[PDB]
Amino acid sequence: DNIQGITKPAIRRLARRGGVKRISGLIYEEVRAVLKSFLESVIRDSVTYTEHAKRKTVTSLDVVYALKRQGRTLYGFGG
Amino acid sequence: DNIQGITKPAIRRLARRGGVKRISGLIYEEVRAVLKSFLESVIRDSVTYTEHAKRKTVTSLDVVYALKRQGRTLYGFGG
Amino acid sequence: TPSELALYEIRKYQRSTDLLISKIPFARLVKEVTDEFTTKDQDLRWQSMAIMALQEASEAYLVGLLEHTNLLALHAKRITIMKKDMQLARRIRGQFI
Amino acid sequence: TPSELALYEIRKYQRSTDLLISKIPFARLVKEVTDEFTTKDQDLRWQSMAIMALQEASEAYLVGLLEHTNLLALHAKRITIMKKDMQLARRIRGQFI
Amino acid sequence: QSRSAKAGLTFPVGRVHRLLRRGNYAQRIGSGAPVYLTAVLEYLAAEILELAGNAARDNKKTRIIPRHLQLAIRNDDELNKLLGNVTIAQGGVLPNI
Amino acid sequence: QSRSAKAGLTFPVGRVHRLLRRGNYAQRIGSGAPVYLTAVLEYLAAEILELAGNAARDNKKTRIIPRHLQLAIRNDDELNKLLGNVTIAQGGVLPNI
Amino acid sequence: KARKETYSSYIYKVLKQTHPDTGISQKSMSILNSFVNDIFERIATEASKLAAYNKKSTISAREIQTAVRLILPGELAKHAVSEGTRAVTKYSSS
Amino acid sequence: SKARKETYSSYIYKVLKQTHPDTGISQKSMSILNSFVNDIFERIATEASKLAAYNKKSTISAREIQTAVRLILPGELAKHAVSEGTRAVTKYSSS
Repeated sequence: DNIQGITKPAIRRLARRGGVKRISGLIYEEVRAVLKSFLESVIRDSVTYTEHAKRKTVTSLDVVYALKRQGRTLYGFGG
Repeated sequence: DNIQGITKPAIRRLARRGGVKRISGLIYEEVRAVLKSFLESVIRDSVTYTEHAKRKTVTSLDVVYALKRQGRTLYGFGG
Repeated sequence: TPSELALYEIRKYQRSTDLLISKIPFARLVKEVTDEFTTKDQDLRWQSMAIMALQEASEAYLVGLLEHTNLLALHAKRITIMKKDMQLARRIRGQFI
Repeated sequence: TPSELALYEIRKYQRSTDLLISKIPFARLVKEVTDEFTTKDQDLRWQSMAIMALQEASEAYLVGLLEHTNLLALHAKRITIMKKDMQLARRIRGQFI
Repeated sequence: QSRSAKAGLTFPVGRVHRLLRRGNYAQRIGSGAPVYLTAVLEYLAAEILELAGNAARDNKKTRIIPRHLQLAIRNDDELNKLLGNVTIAQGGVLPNI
Repeated sequence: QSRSAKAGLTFPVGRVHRLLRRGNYAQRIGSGAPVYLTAVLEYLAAEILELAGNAARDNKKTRIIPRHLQLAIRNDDELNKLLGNVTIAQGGVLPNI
Repeated sequence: KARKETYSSYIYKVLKQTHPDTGISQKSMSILNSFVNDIFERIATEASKLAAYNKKSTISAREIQTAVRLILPGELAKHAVSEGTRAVTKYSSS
Repeated sequence: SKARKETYSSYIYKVLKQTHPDTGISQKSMSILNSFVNDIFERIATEASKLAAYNKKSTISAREIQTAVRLILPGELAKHAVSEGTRAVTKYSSS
């Protein structure tokens, strides 16, 4: 629906940051696959956090929290 | 030369549990090296646990706490 | 110069300190992912700040995996990455595969 | 049969449930590693049981890294592992490199 | 009558309650928390132990052993996510093909 | 006279004390523990911000920014072990050469 | 008679109800005991965490319900939530 | 309403004045360094009191904190950290 919004030139630019200088196609659609997996996992964690807080605004507190839970502590925004 | 006393037929049969059958010679020296590195760190953690515990005999609970902190937690011993 | 321009381009977004994915796309993407994960009745709001942190974690992981997948392609004596190549790189890293 | 015998050998120590490193060697190895890590005055004893757990962790990690390094060699379209190959496999796994 | 008896759970929920007390998890320990988590733990143990029963059946050894435990827990795909970094003592590793 | 002043520390030893009380780690707290912890935290903060200031000198500007911080933390190979899991906000990523 | 405690006997009778004929080696029993200990530690650390997060003095059955939902993969999570709710209801009896 | 939020930003800025008197700090950098000390505080204190529980001793104390820091820090930084903790607590006890 909008995973295509993460588009092939955009992931090309990501891969320029990655240091590549040749990239085939199917790389692209599966980069969308891995991004889907990452987003849904962390989103589920933050969602569970807020809904246990009986709130309905998943919040950066719960996002940095879900990230630390996933094992990677994004860092700079409180936390 | 205790790490050389860790014999090359030994490293070979370990490779064969590892599922490989052909291994270069310097793999034996550098598998000795990786064993050395992991042993060094886990020994650091367990020895320091032991030192703090005041029972200066290195204990299985010290070893398993070392592995646990390392993320390499091992079962059957802390139980 | 194709190579000179593209390599210079690597360096400038390599040392650029900031996120680089398209933003309204990413925000609506997380919004619809929450909407589909969430159900009929309970719906969840998102402020600027959660969307922020989600973005930075996604950027950082995909760039890390990106050097690793680039490197598995380098190990194939080539400079294209493929499905199998990266698929593997990630899966060797273990999580989510 | 070289291949038949050696593959059968893989399977039998693959499904063998037990540790397989030489024991008096491993024990004196940990003993001297503790001795060199420890100093002049404070010396540390080891019972059977700590040596046990150390052994099993070492076995398990090296066998895990072993399938991974075997696999990086498989990815090189070969079946020897080398320094660079494994060196990398481990280092891609991250810790201790 | 006993709290551990009326719980209808094998593991004594009184022990779990006082473990939570000394575990410093919070200042007050809700009485439903230890019984609930004791039941969750009992179900997980039931998973491991019905795997133990069927592994004893398959391997013909009536009493479960660590080899069978490691094989079954490594075959349990969903559970390995919980026990990914985890490793089992004297269990070897499941055969790779 | 304040506890931080009596210690020669800049950081709030009293705040570390009360936070240890809030963090429910243990019921009895040695009086030397909060001051020791505050000293450790002050040392680490001073080291990282000095590295960031030298990075700013390298970038020829007189204000610290997250890029300076990210460059310093990634370049220092010991603090990169200490914060290997962290990714910095607007911090970027380090070049290949 | 200074006795010593463990989960071994309770785990043993759990195995009896699952499969009364099947036995268990003592080291496999230790694996199970350390398994229950590790999952208890995980859920209880999550409980302390969530309590500090909601600034609540106590551990609630519902906040550890949430902790189980965080920690367990979906299949084991649904089974565990059902089992724990059932056990709470049956423990409430007297 | 909005409650007063805990921060170490004043102390961070003061130590930067001691180090480089002419240097300022960006807001994002300041939030980053404010998060540094809390993250470290947690990952020291939890490990230290867990080690105390392993001792089966009631009190979290200076020896426990020293051991926890020297466990979790990489060694090169750990030497400096333990030396500075020891000298700081000694200077305090000398009061």
